[PDB]
Amino acid sequence: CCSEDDCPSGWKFFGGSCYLFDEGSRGWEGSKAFCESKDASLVTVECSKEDDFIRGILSGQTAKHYYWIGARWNEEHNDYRWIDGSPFTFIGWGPGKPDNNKGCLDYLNYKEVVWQWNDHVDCENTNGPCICEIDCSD
Amino acid sequence: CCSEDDCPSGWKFFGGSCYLFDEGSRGWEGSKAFCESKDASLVTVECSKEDDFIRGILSGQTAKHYYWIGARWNEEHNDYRWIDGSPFTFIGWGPGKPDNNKGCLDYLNYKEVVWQWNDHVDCENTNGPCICEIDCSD
Ligand SMILES: CC(=O)N[C@@H]1[C@@H](O)[C@@H](O)[C@@H](CO)O[C@H]1O
Ligand SMILES: CC(=O)N[C@@H]1[C@@H](O)[C@@H](O)[C@@H](CO)O[C@H]1O
Ligand SMILES: [Ca+2]
Ligand SMILES: [Ca+2]
Repeated sequence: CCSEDDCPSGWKFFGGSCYLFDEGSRGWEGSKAFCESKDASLVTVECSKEDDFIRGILSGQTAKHYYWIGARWNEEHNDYRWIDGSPFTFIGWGPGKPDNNKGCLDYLNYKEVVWQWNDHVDCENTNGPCICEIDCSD
Repeated sequence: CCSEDDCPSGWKFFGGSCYLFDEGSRGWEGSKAFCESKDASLVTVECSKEDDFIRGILSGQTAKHYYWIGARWNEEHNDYRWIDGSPFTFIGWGPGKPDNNKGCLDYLNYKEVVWQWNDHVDCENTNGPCICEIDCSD
C-alpha cells in the first residue's frame, strides 16, 4: 500500500513496498530482530517482479554474496515458508535448491546460484547484510 | 508488485496495484465475472491508504452512489471476508454497518455512509459499477 513518498530516507520503493538493503553484519536471527527494530520485517517475496527488483539491487554491488530474507524452515507446517506464516507463491530457489537443511533463506550469489534463494544451515552465527520490507498497511 | 508502467490502458496505479473503475452496470455476481474476464478480480482492501485512494476516486464523480467490491458473506467461515478467502485486516464499514444481511459489499455514498463499505442484501439484481484490481504477481 506504499507509495514512493511513503518510503523512509534510505529505503527504496518497488511494487507497493518500501525496502531497506542494510549493509550491517548480522546472523539471520539478528537480522529478523533488526528489521523488527525498524517497525518492519525481513523481506517476503510474493512475485517474480519483486524477485527481479531485489536481484537488480543486489547485482549492482560485488562486495557481499548473500543477503538474509524473511523465510526459514517452519516446524509446525514442516516446510519452508515466509516468517509471516504464509506459504510461498512465487518460487525463487536457485539451481539445485533447497538443500533441505531446515535452515534460513538468503539471496545467494555463488557458482550457479545467481542471486536466487538458498537455505543456509546456520540461522545464528553466519553474519551478513539483510533486506527489510514495509508495505505501509499502516 | 505492480509498477505504474504495468497498468493496462484506462487502469490507475496505487500502492503496488492497478485498478479499473468500471462504469458499466452489473449486479455483484456479474461484476465478479466481469473482473475475471479481465484476468483480474473485484478489489480487496488491505489498508486504510488503499481505502482512501479508492474514496478519492469515487468522490470525484456524483452520478453513482455505490461501486461493487470483492467481498461477500462467506458460508464456510460464517463471516464477511474477501473473495480470495482472506479475512479483513483494515476494517472499512461505514457508520452503523454491517447490517448483517449475508449480502455483498459495496463502497456506498448515502446519508452518513460517506464512501465506506455497506453490505447489500441483493448480490444478483442490483446493477451498478465496480472496481477491479490486479497486483501483477504475475
Ligand atoms: C550463506 C550461504 O548461503 N552460504 C552458502 C551455503 O549455505 C552453501 O549452500 C554453499 C555451497 O556448499 O554456498 C554457500 O557459501
Ligand atoms: C446498493 C446499496 O448499498 N444500497 C444501500 C442498501 O443496501 C441500504 O443499506 C440502504 C439504507 O436502507 O442504503 C442503500 O441505498
Ligand atoms: Ca513482498
Ligand atoms: Ca488491494
